[PDB]
Amino acid sequence: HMASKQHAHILSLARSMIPPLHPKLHKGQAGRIGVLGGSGDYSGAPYFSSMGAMRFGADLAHVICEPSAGAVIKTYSPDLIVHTILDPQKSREDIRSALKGVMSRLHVLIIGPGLGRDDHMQSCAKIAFELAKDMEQMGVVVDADGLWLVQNEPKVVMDWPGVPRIILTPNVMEFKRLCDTMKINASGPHTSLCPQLATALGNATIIQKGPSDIISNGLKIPFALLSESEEEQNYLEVKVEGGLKRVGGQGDILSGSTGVLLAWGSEWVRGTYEHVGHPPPQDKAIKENIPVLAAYGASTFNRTVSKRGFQKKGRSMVTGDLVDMVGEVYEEVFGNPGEVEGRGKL
Amino acid sequence: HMASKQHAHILSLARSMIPPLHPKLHKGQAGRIGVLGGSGDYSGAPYFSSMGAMRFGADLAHVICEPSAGAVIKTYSPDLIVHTILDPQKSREDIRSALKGVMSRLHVLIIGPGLGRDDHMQSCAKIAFELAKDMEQMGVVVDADGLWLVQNEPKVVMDWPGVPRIILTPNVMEFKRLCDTMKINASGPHTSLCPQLATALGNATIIQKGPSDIISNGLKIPFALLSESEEEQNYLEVKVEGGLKRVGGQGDILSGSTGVLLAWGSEWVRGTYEHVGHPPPQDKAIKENIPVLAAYGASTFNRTVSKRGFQKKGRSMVTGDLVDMVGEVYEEVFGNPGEVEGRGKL
Ligand code: NA
Repeated sequence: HMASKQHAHILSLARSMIPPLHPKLHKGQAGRIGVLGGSGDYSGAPYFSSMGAMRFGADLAHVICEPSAGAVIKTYSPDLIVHTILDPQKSREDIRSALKGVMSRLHVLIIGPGLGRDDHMQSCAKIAFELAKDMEQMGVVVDADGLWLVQNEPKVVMDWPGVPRIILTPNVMEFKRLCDTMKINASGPHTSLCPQLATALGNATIIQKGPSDIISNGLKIPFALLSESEEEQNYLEVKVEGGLKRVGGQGDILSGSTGVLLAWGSEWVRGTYEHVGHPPPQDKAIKENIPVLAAYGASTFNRTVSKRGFQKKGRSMVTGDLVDMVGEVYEEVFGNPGEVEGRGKL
Repeated sequence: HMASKQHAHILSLARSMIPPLHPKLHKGQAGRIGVLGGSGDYSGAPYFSSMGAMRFGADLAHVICEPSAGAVIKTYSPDLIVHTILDPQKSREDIRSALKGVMSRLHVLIIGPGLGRDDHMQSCAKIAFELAKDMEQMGVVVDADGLWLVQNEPKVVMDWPGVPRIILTPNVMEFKRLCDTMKINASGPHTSLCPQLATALGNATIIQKGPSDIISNGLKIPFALLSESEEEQNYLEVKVEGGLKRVGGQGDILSGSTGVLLAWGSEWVRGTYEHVGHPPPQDKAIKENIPVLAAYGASTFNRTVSKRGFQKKGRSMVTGDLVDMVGEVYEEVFGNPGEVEGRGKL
């Protein structure tokens, strides 16, 4: 009853973030997304995240990776811009300098897909975190072994300037490790753990991936989003049915679409889309909660694309099948409803 | 008459091994499969086996190979996890250590596709055999030049701990060589050679590939499987019609699907699927004969996918065409019959 009303309401707020396809927009204004990862043999995950982002709607998707992984990733698609700049035969300052150059052309950096845990790549991600901190209009999505870095040095996300702009997407074990680091007692109420962790990490937005996804920034969900004399819940729960085939890169589809929605919503609040009929929202609660809306919309989208792929492929489904279906499922969840709602060609 | 009854019966037992697609299962529980091979120029076979396994239904398929072959294999699919750890510029203990790390995350290792006969790769396979022996819940499928190693050192399969968990898939010449090594007289009754060889190799399960496939572990096929006052046959014969176009990697499709069925059946007997409605079988004969059931189901499947590909492509068919058809033929042989039998979404 009220749960489907609330789900539809929050999804419509996420849809409000999406710029119209419009003659006055030029290349880049609908999102420049980067993926930092691709170490050694781990070249699938950064492809799934970056190509997922491109098929979802980024104008430009970049991969920032090691040379060996980058050579493979480039063969998967000429549309990806692959920067093989995380060369372990390069000085740390030379890597900082190259990373800063690429990052200065990004709206959002997804840290983690194929990152691994070795010292070189963990240092590269830490440099990326440090640079993104000081680029006040940069958003960050952190996944996979990017979250290994956060659990080892939580300060890399704590105390950032500008609007909040960080989304973490831990699986079950990554979530447990983050909770352990931040002294969050596992015996607490199940739906209170993610809000406590987000609070402990400075109100970053966290997608606690699970049978359902629990999404929180540790703050009550303001009246603009959550649906009496009681306080608004401090978490949202996505129970959208996904598919049953567990593909290895499902989480990279999530991070890529999360990054795009984060970029769109952040540019929206900044005013970039005002001249094409999408002015920023009046409500400051919406501005403060862009990462929650991006996370909620991406979680919803990710489950739906998993479901639609599974309906098509069944037991045989692999993550690569989902990449081909991102576009048609985007039209289902966001594009056609938004156009019919009068938001323009979404 | 009774032959089609028996074929249908044994296939239904193999279908009983397959876990349901189910919300309570998570990534990995429906099979982590590895392929050890890919030496020098021989990168097609390990792709066909690992991608065959993924399209058949493994959650995760890994390739363990040399760097040069691995670089090519990665370009074929971002969904394969390719470990380029069999570097001949690496110490033997460093290779043992890397192999153990990867193998500790596998249910089944398929040794042989693109392995070759050179000293380095034969040693890598022997290390893999030694490690798998001591990982009591690991299954092994041995094909192609993996069987060259067995004919040179048969003890690598003899006297293993745990449930039986080895399947050999020799072609005609590999079968003749194994028989020669184990002193099996070629003048014996044709259907007695495979049971004698399996017995000599410690009741490993052997798929004697041929016009028909003769499958044996050297033991009588227990009452749970084989269909009076006479003893149950000690071999099964798959006469399922295959296609007529001899593609180079047909045997890799077989080994990949064999590995998946072996993983499913082994986890099934272990109890992993009890909580989703597939408890282990009551009959200990079924538990002891998982490798025979996996071999029988895979042999059946392999012929059917060859037939269906040939119906579609005729003279032009190549192995790559079969990879694309694994999913639809799995639904034909296993998925839809099993669902209609009430086993859940298979
Ligand atoms: Na290619």
